[PDB]
Amino acid sequence: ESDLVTVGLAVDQIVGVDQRSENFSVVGTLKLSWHDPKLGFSPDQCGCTVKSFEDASIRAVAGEINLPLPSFSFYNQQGNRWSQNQVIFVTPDGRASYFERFTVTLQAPDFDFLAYPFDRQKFSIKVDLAVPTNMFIFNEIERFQQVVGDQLGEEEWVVTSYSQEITEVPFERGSTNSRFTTTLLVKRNLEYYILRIFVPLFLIISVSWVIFFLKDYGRQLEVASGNLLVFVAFNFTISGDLPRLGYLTVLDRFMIVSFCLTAIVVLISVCQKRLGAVGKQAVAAQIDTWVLVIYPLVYSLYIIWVYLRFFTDH
Amino acid sequence: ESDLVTVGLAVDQIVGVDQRSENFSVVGTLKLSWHDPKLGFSPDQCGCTVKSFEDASIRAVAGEINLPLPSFSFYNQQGNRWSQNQVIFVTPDGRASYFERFTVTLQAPDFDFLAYPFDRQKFSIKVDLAVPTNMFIFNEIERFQQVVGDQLGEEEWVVTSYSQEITEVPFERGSTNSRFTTTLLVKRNLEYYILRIFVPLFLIISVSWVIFFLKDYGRQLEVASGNLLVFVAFNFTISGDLPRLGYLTVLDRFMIVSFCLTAIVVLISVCQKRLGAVGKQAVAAQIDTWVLVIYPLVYSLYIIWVYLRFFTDH
Amino acid sequence: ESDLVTVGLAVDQIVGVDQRSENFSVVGTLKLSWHDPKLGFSPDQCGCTVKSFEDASIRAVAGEINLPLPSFSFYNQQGNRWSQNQVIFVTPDGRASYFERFTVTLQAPDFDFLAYPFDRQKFSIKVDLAVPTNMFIFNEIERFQQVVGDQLGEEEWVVTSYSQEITEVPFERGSTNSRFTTTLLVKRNLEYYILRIFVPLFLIISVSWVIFFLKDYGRQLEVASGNLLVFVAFNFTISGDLPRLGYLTVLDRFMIVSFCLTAIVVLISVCQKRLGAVGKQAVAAQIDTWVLVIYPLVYSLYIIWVYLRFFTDH
Amino acid sequence: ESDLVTVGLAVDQIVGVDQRSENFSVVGTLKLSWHDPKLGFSPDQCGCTVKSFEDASIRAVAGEINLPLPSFSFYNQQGNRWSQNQVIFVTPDGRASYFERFTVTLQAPDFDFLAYPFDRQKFSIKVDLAVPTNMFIFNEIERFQQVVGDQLGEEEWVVTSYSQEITEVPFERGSTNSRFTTTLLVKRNLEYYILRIFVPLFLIISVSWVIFFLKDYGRQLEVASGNLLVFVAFNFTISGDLPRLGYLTVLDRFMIVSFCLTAIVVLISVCQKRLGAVGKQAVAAQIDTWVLVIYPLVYSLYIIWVYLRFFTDH
Amino acid sequence: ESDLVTVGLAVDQIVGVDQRSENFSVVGTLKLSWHDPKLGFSPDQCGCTVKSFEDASIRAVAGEINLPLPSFSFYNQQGNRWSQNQVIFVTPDGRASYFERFTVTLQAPDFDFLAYPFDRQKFSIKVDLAVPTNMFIFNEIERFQQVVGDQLGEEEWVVTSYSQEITEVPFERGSTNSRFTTTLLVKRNLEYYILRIFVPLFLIISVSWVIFFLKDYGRQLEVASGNLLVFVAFNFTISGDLPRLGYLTVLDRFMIVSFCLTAIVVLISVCQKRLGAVGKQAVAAQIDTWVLVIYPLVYSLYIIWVYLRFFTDH
Repeated sequence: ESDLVTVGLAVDQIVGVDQRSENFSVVGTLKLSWHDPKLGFSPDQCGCTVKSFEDASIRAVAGEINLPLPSFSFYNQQGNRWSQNQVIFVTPDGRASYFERFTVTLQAPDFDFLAYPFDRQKFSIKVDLAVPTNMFIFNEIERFQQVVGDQLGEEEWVVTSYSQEITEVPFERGSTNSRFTTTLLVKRNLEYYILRIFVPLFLIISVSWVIFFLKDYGRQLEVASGNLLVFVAFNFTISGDLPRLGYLTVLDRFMIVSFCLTAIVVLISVCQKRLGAVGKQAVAAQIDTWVLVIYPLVYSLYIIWVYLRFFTDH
Repeated sequence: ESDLVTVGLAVDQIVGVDQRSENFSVVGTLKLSWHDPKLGFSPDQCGCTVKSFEDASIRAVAGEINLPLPSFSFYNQQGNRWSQNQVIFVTPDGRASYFERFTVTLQAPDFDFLAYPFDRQKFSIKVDLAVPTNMFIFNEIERFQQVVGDQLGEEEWVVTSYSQEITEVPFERGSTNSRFTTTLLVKRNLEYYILRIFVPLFLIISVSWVIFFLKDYGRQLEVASGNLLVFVAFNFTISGDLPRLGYLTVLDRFMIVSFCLTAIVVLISVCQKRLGAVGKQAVAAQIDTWVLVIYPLVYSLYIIWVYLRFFTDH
Repeated sequence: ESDLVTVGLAVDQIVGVDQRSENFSVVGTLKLSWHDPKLGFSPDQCGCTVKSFEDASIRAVAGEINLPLPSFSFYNQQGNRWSQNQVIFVTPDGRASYFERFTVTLQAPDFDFLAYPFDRQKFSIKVDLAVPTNMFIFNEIERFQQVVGDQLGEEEWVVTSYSQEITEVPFERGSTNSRFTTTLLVKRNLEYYILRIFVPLFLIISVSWVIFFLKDYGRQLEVASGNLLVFVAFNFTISGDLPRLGYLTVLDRFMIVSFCLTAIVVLISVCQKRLGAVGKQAVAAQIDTWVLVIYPLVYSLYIIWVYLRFFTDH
Repeated sequence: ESDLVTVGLAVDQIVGVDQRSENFSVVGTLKLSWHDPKLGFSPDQCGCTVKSFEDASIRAVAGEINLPLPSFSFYNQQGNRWSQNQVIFVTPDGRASYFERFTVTLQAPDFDFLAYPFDRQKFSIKVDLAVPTNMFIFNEIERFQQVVGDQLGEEEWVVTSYSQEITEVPFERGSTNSRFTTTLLVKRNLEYYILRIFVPLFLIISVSWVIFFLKDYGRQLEVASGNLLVFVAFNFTISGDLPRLGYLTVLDRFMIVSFCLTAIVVLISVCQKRLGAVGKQAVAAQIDTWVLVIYPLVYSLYIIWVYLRFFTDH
Repeated sequence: ESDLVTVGLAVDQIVGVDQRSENFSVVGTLKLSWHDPKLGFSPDQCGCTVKSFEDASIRAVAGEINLPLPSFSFYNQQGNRWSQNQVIFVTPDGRASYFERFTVTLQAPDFDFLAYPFDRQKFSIKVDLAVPTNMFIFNEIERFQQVVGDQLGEEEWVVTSYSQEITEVPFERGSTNSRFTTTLLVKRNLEYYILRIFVPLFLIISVSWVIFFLKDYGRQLEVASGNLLVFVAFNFTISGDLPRLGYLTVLDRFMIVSFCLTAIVVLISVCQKRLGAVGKQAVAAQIDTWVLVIYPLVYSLYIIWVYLRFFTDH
């Protein structure tokens, strides 16, 4: 009669998603529990309510007790898995427990970013038992604590839904072993994005918009050129926040459109300066009044069009 | 009598072509199908129409069934190949199937970029069977779905033609095994290139062109110097989109020519300012009228010359 | 009767804490001492007060003496551990000693930076004996020299508290071995931070503050735009001192707020220039007097609010 | 009687010479030819004029024929060598052939750059046979095609002379094996250098030279400061084309001298502005006339001096 | 009777000292000489004055002669050691020789930079014999050629003193083997530093100093702001020449102080402009005369103070 083991898991943050690296990490907890009568012992010999061991994997205590124990290993791990606060509890009846904080580097496919704020992604963590079916079997999942695992603020990713389930996969020379896979769906956590990149662009565009109120023109033109230089420098300072890809991300569409518009502003300023100096100073005011109300309209139209094209059907 | 197996393949995107790294990746699908009577089974014992297994390579189920199965492995893969949605179907008659999504890191030569938009390149993926000829042989290729594999928008590369075929290569200690090689021809997907690099250069050149309309000269000169600074900064912001090579790419020819022309503009502006302040203000207008129509002509001539030299014979 | 060994340790600096690398290093000393009668020898044969060996680990001299010796190895080391000034002293009575300077690359979890100046962190170094319990056992810890290990100035980290203790962990095929773990708590050593990043920002903000005293407006506006460009460039020059993360660090909050304020300054300057040129030159002075005393107030309020939110309860 | 084999080689381009990496690559061809009567076969059985095999190294066909064959391997290769268009021809008489395109990553010393355009360097490729002397021996070198291997334009390096020769080196447990080493001498291919870095510096220096013609001084001074900023930015944009070294490269001497001269220009402009505003406007013209003819003289003298010091004796 | 061998070494340049990499390289020569009668041979059989072999390590010729030979290997080498011009000479009497140019990648601790021009450092290269004491022993050191090894100009490091000596270290299963360690002391070779970083800063500070001579103020203020921008950009262009560390290097102290002073200059310029426009134009000249002589004094005082604090006692 194979013994039955209950298992739970929880994730506190997921860090380091790189297109080139094709791998990531995860930090969380893990809990194992089962009952085997062979572990039982008389309290008279020990003289203690319970017995415990610290700072050792299941493999080591299994080797030292000379009894089989439910070892495991993550399916796709790379290098080594760090473990702190490892402990294992033994009760006189014969129950057991095991708690471990962990951090694993896992292997991942190549993602398809395209839409940058959207970035709906799937993450999966697989846990496998290193003993055949007859020795031990996963029975039921303990949905303890919060798989969301909110601690403070936010991290590089946020959770939106998840689901754990268990299966059986083939083992060596016949037989099988239990598997326990958790699947996650995540979102880019756009708070940092809106608060760091979009607001400075809004201000830098708005200043170039407002310089049109002037009645002189030379100062207007000088300010326009200076602001275009500042816009180029700002576009640079983002730098490594737009990973080197082949195709276009919506951020890139916005950057290109804003840059073209600012260059148009400087061209219009030169033309207005000449028109004013020639003598037809009346029509310059008309052109100013046209542009003042043309710009916000076109920006709204472009935002709406991009929304329709990239966030719904058709 | 060696059993016969039909195989198909399809590619959805090819990412990460680096001159230094000398390797790339590919993500796609794979399908295998064959028929062996030994797999047959009476429905009375199973009580099911079909039998299936999930999330295991061919090697594992082959080891657990204790029957030979058509395993495989990519010819030049590096590290590990990621697999999702693996499944294998067994029918009571004795047929079989196998579907697997995959992503492989392959080894590649050193390319010769030279012409940057042109970049005609050849990519090849090789699939080999890990069993001798007597056990299994590739028979015919299933041209299923679309080897083009268009999903949405575009990716770092596009497909223009392809061709699959099968051969035989030597195996260990005599005998041979089947091989199935797909060859691709690709193009740089210039849409991102024209929409991100060429249009901003066109605007930045055009503004410096238009400042000549002015009749004052000090403001013209100041604007010219500012625009040359902006052009240098923009040339920088492209940055890592022009990989560090030894030789010249057509983009570099264009950048150098545009920079030289803008420096010429600032020199001409200084000379015109002096000529105007000296007293001969009439000839300055003549020089302006000459330059206004000289520039577009020379740009057209240079574009045509480069086309003739680098895109056809002689 | 297992022989008893006393052990001490000290750390001189800890370098290279990288979020991506997930590892660090440490340089310090180490001392081992114990007594076994078998090592004793008659001074008549040697003719020397003491006997010594140089530049060899414990393993080598243990192999060459053909007597067991207390070897060790760090628990999580990577690659190789560099050793200089290795020496081992043998006294005629039978005592021993061993001194070694060292530098180890250790494995570390993924940290959670969030608050950048705060960065309370935990570092741990584990030393294990490579012989079973019966051969040798750690007895007591020699708290020699200074675990703080102050040498000159400061380094990338500073020490605030520590504690060493010994335990027992399972070994191969039964039995156990001694362990000796030192734990550290560290602080970011904010001196470099305040002296390099904060003072230049204070000056760059202050200059933009002071330009308001002017009575002309065109020069004020030009200076404001120039200063905003300088602020962007300075924000860049810090560059790699703000590691590429997902979330917000308090430095980023400060940068964003300062940038928004400077853009507001340039907008206000344009509006003031128009108001002055229109004819209502009196109210411009009122606006200047308002802003002059509004800015420092808002900066103080923001500093206080951030302190309350991120450095105490609630 | 050891069979005799003739061998040829050719190189089409050499890429990736990095001081830090201490290694490079090479892409070219290779040809092997020899005659052994054991390979002979009667055309009646085959019914074909010749027999061929494709896409396999010599080792594989040697293992499958069960006859010894002249295998080889590059002496210092790293990782794996890529091979395309591999083929081997067998004639009824008993002759043989083998053609292979290849690309190898080789190990290299640390070079001493110093003079950057000069960079005389030595490259060597070694080919070794993996069978003892008795089995096979290199006899004569086939100087086929062009070891220069010019295809189109140029690449990161150019060839100036070469020489191939064969020797014998010790093998395992007595005996020796043939070796075939090709040596190359290369040049930096300065065309890209002169056309991308030197011409923009010439224009940027020339504009600052020409601004002196002016008679006003404020505009002259503003232009001078702007041009010095542009020169700094340009010096940056080269960036990774000047590898991080300790010592000085001739490019660095030129950059430093040009920068110092431009700073001198701005100082002279300030002094001239003050001298003009004081009242002694006559001597300012004399200073202008002095500088106008001083600068080109000093540049010519410096170019000549550097030539004499770093390109000939003494 | 163990044979005696004389050994010499020389170093031509040491390259690649990186704080993060914790390793470096070295390129130099090596010479070995000894005499064993077994190598003797009658000239009648050979018919040659001497016998030689080329391009093979000691191990290979030792394996092929079937006689013991003094092999060696560097103590801390990583990867592979490149060898060119290897040769070994055998004389009829029985003498021997061996010359080899080499380049080795060695392992190194983590250095403590602090003072950047000072950087007194210790480098050590260890050579070990791979045969026990009875076979061969290092006897005396040949101080041939120049351990300084000056060739042309300078390299990333310079030599100031050195000392070689030999010892004995334990070997496998008893016995020992000879060791030969060379120790070096090096200096940063400040010539490049003073000629590339310090002179441009001196000029950039001096121009901002000299602009005070002016009598107008608007132009002075504009120039001051422009020069501060140029100073920021220049501080950037050094970039990777100041490695990312935690603590302060003397270069950083100088940069921060200069930046603060230039910001003070721009503040003073604004205040002077207002004071002049208000009407009290006399005191502005007094302030100019004060600053003109205040600045050089404070710079001299700061240089002296830093010298006293960081280059001597107390």
